[PDB]
Amino acid sequence: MKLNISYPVNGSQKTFEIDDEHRIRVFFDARIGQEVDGEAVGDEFKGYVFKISGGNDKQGFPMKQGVLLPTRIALLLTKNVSCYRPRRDGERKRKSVRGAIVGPDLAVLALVIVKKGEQELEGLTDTTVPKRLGPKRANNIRKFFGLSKEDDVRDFVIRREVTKGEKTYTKAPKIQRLVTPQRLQRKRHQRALKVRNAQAQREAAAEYAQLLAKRLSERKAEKAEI
Amino acid sequence: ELTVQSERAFQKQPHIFNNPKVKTSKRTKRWYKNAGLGFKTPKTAIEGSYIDKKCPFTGLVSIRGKILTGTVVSTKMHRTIVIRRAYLHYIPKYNRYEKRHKNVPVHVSPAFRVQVGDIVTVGQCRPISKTVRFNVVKVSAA
Amino acid sequence: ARGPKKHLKRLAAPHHWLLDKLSGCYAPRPSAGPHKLRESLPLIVFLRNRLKYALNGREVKAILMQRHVKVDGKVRTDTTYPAGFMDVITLDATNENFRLVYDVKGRFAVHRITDEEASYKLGKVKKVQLGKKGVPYVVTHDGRTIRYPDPNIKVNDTVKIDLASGKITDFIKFDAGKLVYVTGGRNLGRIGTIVHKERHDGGFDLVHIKDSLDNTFVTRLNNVFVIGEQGKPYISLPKGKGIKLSIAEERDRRRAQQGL
RNA sequence: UGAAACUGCGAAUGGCUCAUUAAAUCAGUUAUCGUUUAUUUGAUAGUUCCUUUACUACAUGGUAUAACUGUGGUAAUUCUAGAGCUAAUACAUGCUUAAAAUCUCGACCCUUUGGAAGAGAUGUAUUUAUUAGAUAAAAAAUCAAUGUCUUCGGACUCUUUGAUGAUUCAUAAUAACUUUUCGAAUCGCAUGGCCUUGUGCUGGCGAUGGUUCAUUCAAAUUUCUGCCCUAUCAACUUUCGAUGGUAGGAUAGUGGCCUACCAUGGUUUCAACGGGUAACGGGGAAUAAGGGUUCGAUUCCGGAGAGGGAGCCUGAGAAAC
Repeated sequence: MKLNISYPVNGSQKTFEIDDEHRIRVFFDARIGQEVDGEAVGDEFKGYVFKISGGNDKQGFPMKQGVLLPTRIALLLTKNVSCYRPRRDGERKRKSVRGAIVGPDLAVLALVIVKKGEQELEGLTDTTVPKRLGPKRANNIRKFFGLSKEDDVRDFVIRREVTKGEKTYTKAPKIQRLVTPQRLQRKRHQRALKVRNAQAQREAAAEYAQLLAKRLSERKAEKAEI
Repeated sequence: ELTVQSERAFQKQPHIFNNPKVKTSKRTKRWYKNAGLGFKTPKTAIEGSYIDKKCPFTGLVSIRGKILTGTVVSTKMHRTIVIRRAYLHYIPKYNRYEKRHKNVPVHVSPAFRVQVGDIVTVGQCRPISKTVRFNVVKVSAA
Repeated sequence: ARGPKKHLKRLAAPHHWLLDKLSGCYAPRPSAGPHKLRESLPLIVFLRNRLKYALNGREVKAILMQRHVKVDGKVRTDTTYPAGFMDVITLDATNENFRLVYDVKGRFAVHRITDEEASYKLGKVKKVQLGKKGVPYVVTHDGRTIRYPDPNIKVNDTVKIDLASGKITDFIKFDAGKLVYVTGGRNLGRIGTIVHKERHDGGFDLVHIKDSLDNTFVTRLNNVFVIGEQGKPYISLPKGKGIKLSIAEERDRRRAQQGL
């Protein structure tokens, strides 16, 4: 072999296998992607520019842009490194990976594609699939449907129909960031809480200073006299 | 000894300054202190050239908690000694005591010149060695 | 055993908390108090095993939640708030006002006060430092942190604050003839004199006192808390003034008082 | 309505069992000013971009794939491979913001007891210096930078100050630090204020996150004081860590934990080290005048194993059986 194709631009994708072996010879070492062509790979692919991606080997373990080997290995992984998932803030496990350098031992790999070729494929090149979700910060949306910085979005905000069958309802986002006559109010409540505090300490500081000094001043008729 | 550098490494009581540019009279400093706890801070301390950090008075070791003695037993260590404390203990059964003793490892400064036999008060430092804890503070000769 | 303990085996709770001995495997304990752990309390005790105002402990979460009891004029909705000697605990339902302070016997006590008097408290002074930007400050057994204060104030007295504010109204001194409540030690739960500190100096300072019946005595400097000049004792004091009785006397007053 | 699966959190409890273990487990108290802490409970982040007049989507951006499909291999096992697909609170990013304060530059003016437009940083978690962080009581000078008012001789008058038995703590303050932690691209139910009538300006309740800080259920290590039989066991340990120093690595931390160099110490007839134990400890059970003698593998509290031995993946939480 299956292959695991992913034409981005539209977003699609598909699964065409090759099961011939002499039209297969290729990919067989160019590590992860080092562009594999698509004339000796399959002639539904022709001038197609098939980046190698990565994907699964057999018995069937992950492949890793890192391993430097067509071998089968079993290093220590980390919350960070992928091949892996950490089941604990601060924890590490041993597993296996047949490395990024291809060879026959594969059920699957990925073809993601750069410059599509002359020849037409069906259910990637054909079919699309949405733009699935949608952005957020308006300032991403001026990046998206502009908004005329000033006129403000609210307006062309992205949303969705959605069906009770008989009473469709309009589920919608929540921005975050949005400068209000709330938000500002808090820059706000802060500054005058900065100043507020300050005219307090300055004042004590001195009121102590002169109170300490209605004494040290009297320290002096506090000798000769009482 | 007595000659002060001797310990390749040079010596000084840390944070002390003297001022080869500026009129110098007295040339040297010192830093000293006064233990405390009813003591007397002798004069071979504010006089004595020597260095030793582990000095009570000429250096950076505090004295807190025991105050105790006794009878010196051996001195053979380059600035450190040993004490006995022959004590008594009351077995509840034969209703009578025994002469028991523990020995004690302690630092010591050149300010005191102790032979064996002498009665001797001591303090109790942070820790100062592997064993080692107390610092002599007052000798009690013949 | 590795970090610090987070539980408290009942038995191990202090014996004046007076806690049962059965049913509750576990007592509490208090978390990170402005108080000291042992000579203190939680409201989870003071609000079922003492007063009544709870039945369960679930019930005692439910009175607090409601933000309906203020310690030192401030809410708390801990459940094991580490309250102590000197405190305010105000009842919002109820103007009902308890100053924590020991029995005579030995206790804690249940002492009502004078919605006026919740007002202030008797800040102990526990140390003194020019601290941080070069500013002096006293830090109060209440585990509480007080700034720009006068220099006349020294090491070992109180200072009336205002709860509403952390002011430092009036301070008292430590001198051969002032009243003294004894905080902790056989004599906790008594007043009240300073006959004579007995300096020394590692450390151990010692004190002499007497009382209203002329009995006397000698305890640690540590465990002393001035309150006023003989008279005006800056409170109130619970019954029996806080007095001590050769049980030869106590038995009597329960024989005097046989009435039902 | 809901099979399956994508994430989520569970499985580290619980049950059994006692072989090992003799100052070790363990009981009674101690400490955390020696550390980590899923949740649960309570407080909690307007200065995110970017040299900021024609800005980055925030009316919400993009990858990939499980299931499912179909084409399979093997005697065989909870075996998987190569293909066309599709979502997330998966996977990865990246806007949103107020007023203020404050700091370090200084275009110009003016030689004064030196002012100045606007230029950026300050949001938080990181790292590291350094400073404050006062206060056991009352009083004379010169400054070295000049903080407040000029009665144009100077002053400085009420000047802030938390806890601790105890700190370098608690938090703040500067100069930079970081393969930059976070600051909501969610979600079910109600769905209505008013217009400047775009299905817009604005609006309930509730969830699931989530940065910290306390908390809390904890763990870890930890003082003291306590063990049965043996001298036909009287001297032990420092091969190579035995006992301390100093510094680093190590840890969630402390500490010969381990290593660099150093010093020669620490235990011992008041029974150490060795040998035995058909020893897991205790609460307690039998016996029962008093004092006692034996037994507590076993219904609760600790610890230890998972057939021996080791090492480690996940997760806060395992040396897991």
